[PDB]
Amino acid sequence: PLKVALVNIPLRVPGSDAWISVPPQGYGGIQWVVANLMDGLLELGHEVFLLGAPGSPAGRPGLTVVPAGEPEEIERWLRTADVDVVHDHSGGVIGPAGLPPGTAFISSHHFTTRPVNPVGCTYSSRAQRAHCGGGDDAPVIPIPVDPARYRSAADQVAKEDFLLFMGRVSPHKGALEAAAFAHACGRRLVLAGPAWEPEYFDEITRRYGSTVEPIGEVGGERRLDLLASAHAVLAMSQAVTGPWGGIWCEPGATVVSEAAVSGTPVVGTGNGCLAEIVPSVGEVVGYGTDFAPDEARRTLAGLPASDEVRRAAVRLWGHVTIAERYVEQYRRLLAGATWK
Repeated sequence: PLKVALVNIPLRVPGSDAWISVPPQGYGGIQWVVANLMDGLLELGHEVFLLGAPGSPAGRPGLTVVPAGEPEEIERWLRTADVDVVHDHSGGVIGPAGLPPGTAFISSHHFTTRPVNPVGCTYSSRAQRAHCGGGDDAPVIPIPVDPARYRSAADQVAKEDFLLFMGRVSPHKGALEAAAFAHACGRRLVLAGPAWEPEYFDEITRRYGSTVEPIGEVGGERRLDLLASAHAVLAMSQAVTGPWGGIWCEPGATVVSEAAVSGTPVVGTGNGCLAEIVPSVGEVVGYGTDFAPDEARRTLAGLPASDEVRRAAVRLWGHVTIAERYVEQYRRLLAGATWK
């Protein structure tokens, strides 16, 4: 049994001194990844020390929530920790230097940008690994999902007619293009996530007002019901640039595994990881806003049903399967092997 220090990305609740928890109260993809990962590791019998998320729920046996929020506190703690593995999800807020002898260092890269710590880095997709300059011996391990955290077939959530966009309402996430696709289909689009870019938000409401229903940041129980009740989820990441530098390349798209394990198929673009995961649970479409209604409406009406997408999601992305893939890499590192 391994002692695993899982380092969440340390971020404050917007406008607040509190740290975002794992799983998060509101918006936060990485924090969901760590929650689902953590459940896998604990189910496998490993001990988990969660860092960078103080105040997170702490009940699970095998789980210790470490009272270290900021980077310096996390580094201080790691220097004296008796753990076998430090598994970084922060994008390199911490690094291997200073860890006690014998401690393995591993990362899950969640960014379009090239990693701070390439050595011992894993990628959620081949497209990301390539884009980030990761070598062929770097593991590709997609985003996990724990079905227990999502609505099940037995919950019998009634299907609604609305399409669903769930993430930050930002151009590279393709909120506008999702409005266009919903419009093409004659459907409503719930825009569930933070819409902090006012000119962008305003353009969507101008062009597709009668289509879109913007509800703002969601979380908790409503988030889960939306995921389950939606007719389909639209993951429409666009190949555009921005303040990250270079072309946007969706690293792992947690919403894909989330929708499907909640029994909801996905329409997406082929951006980044989407080319790899969307076809398993729905259909890839083109970039831009120019969707022929006949095609769109057929794309939508031909998507897989709940049982199929849930099945696929558990087989490919199930928390225990993905956690055991990580443990295999932890042991690789512990035996003295390395990669970049």
